[PDB]
Amino acid sequence: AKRTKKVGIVGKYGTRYGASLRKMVKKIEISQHAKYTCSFCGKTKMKRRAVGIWHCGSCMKTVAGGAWTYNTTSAVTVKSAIRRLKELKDQ
Amino acid sequence: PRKIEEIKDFLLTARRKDAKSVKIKKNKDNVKFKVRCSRYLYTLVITDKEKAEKLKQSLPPGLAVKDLK
Amino acid sequence: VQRLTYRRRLSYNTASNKTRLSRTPGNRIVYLYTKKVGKAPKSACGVCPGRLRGVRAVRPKVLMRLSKTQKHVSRAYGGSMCAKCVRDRIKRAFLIEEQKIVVKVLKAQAQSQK
Amino acid sequence: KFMKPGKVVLVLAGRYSGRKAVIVKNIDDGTSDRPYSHALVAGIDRYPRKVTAAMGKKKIAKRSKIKSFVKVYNYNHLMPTRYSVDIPLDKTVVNKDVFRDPALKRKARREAKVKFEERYKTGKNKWFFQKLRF
RNA sequence: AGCGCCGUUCCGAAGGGACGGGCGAUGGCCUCCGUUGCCCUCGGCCGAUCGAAAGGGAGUCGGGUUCAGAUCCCCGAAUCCGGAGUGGCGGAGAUGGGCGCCGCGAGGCGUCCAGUGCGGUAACGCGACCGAUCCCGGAGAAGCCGGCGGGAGCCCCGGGGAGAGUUCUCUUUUCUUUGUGAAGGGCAGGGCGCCCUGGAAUGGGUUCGCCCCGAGAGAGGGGCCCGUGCCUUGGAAAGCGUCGCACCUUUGCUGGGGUCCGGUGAGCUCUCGCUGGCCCUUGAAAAUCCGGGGGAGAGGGUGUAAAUCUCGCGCCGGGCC
RNA sequence: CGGAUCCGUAACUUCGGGAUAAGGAUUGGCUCUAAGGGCUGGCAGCCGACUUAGAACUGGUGCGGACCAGGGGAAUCCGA
Ligand SMILES: [Mg+2]
Ligand SMILES: [Mg+2]
Ligand SMILES: [Mg+2]
Ligand SMILES: [Mg+2]
Ligand SMILES: [Mg+2]
Ligand SMILES: [Mg+2]
Ligand SMILES: [Mg+2]
Ligand SMILES: [Mg+2]
Ligand SMILES: [Mg+2]
Ligand SMILES: [Mg+2]
Ligand SMILES: [Mg+2]
Ligand SMILES: [Mg+2]
Ligand SMILES: [Zn+2]
Repeated sequence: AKRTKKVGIVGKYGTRYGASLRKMVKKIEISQHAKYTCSFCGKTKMKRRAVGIWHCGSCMKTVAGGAWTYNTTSAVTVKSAIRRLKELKDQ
Repeated sequence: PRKIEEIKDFLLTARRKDAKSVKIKKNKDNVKFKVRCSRYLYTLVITDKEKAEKLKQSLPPGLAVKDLK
Repeated sequence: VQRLTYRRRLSYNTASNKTRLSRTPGNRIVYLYTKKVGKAPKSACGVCPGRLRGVRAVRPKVLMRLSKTQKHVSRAYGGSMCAKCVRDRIKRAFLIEEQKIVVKVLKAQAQSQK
Repeated sequence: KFMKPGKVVLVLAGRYSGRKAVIVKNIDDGTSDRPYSHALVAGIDRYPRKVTAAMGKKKIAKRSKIKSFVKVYNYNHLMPTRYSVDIPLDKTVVNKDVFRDPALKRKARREAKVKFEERYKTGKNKWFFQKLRF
């Protein structure tokens, strides 16, 4: 039952706040509310509690991550470079 | 208060030091021997009149038994 | 159909006064104030949402009246931790001490040659 | 098939949680009244306290007084250990059927107490008698 | 310049108390304990103090009473916090095993030893369960809004009884009432992210909605918490409508019926529990109290009994506004 | 006009709205019919809530019979 043509979660705002602002906030409104796969348990229970706080519903192993996503593309390459520097020339 | 079901402990409580008051309440197929103490009020109920007519005399004398009604 | 009144000087429906209406032997309804419900203690580092079992859930100042048998569990870490985390800590301690023994004998067997 | 009546076995869940039990008789197939596999064991209840050079013999004799117990346990509630205690436990006094009689249980516990202290005083297998800090 | 001001943990020798041990003195029946003076060891205040009659904060409810008071006064029924030095009485710890002898036997005697509780495989349970500095943790102590379910009160219907209204005609009709408080026990009911047997896919059982399952589903058997609901002690002798015997400044007492049988509900209010949603908003501290880990110490030493009791009782008090 | 039920809803637009757009038909009373549940036993028997839809009859076309209660459309200027 397709109810909306293009607008998704940001359909709650209605006709206000403009069009491009809703289009830009929808991209992260999709992510900040979608459940993620727990890297420790293995289930899709990673609802965020607050800004940057993501706790699981099974083992409750809380992790600090991005504000709107579980991990940021900047922190990914930061961790990669940290590992590379650790392995190079024995830390 | 405290309800008493056995036949051996109510008399032990009635022969205590703080058993100043003992009252008898007659009801329809019910007889209640309420012994008042310093903290509680022990109540023993019985449905047989034969077990009550022979037990009323077993109370220690001098305790000022008051037959209600 | 019968509207009653408060019994104390408090006139605001705050958290200190929670009234439940009850019927007296005198055939009339009246408020009675209820003590705030006490929650059972929760374990330390154990299961988070699950409270401890076998421990009386009542206000803190009431615990002076309760007996020790109604405030703890017979096992170790009775009223402080849950059942799962106790055996978890037992296994963890035993295994890490065995690993320390293993690394010690490994250092010894390496010293015997080098 | 490694769990034998010789090795030491920790107790995970129960009143005697982690009390250094040793198996007296293990039943892997299970009885009729107990479908789960189990193992009747005997463990130490109160570990002996520390002894020193300043504490006299009258104090060492008081510290060496230990309390034991006998109990059947499920394999899921116990963890085996590579250590072993080589003490002879005659199956006549310690039996699976003594759990129906308090005097027989007292006799079995009193036998286990002396069986444990005679191995404790000689100093062999101190790991079995030292308390596990958890 | 100064009445003083800024500053509240900063630039301070800002702990006057206690566990225990030793020396010394004193008092009570100097047997034994209670104090005082000194020495040793140990001991972060998050800095005095004030700041809420709606925040946190242990513990009283029912009936009756006046011209003016009610959880205060009287009756009746409970509960909280403090005290016990010559420690109030009971129950735990407390009472067993081995050897030999006497006795037909039941039992008794001499030596030695154990005895700081038990049960269930478990989640956990009981009438109590040695504990010093210290450490750890919980409760106190949590936002708003949707839903759903349980309980109670009120509302509604049908039957029975008491009293009252209409009856020119009809109406077994219409109206008022028809009870169990705190506390303690048991049983329904609700919740569990709590345990055991066994492990599934042809996936499963589930909600109004989701959600959950190899990190153990369905099913079977158990445990825990709230039990504001029901019965029982309180509890029918009080209270309330009814028809009466004395009586009109002596007015109490009668006996009956009330604790009768039920039902329904997207019904309203209060409460409890489950779950979800909202975020660049995470929705208070402190005092009191409890549990656990540690094992410094104390206790009679055995068919006699102590260290301690968060157990069942008993005694005394709770000042001021 | 104003509530409710049944059809129909334009230009524009950020596609969410405009929108109760606009414009139409019905609404009473008394008899009915059909559907929407639970419980007991190895498909039958009883128990009670008010909701919907259709039809017949009838009142001097009166029916939201009091109360309750959005006039609408086409455009300009400004401020989201
Ligand atoms: Mg207050
Ligand atoms: Mg103050
Ligand atoms: Mg009163
Ligand atoms: Mg007044
Ligand atoms: Mg007291
Ligand atoms: Mg509700
Ligand atoms: Mg009650
Ligand atoms: Mg209801
Ligand atoms: Mg136009
Ligand atoms: Mg328009
Ligand atoms: Mg019909
Ligand atoms: Mg404006
Ligand atoms: Zn996780």
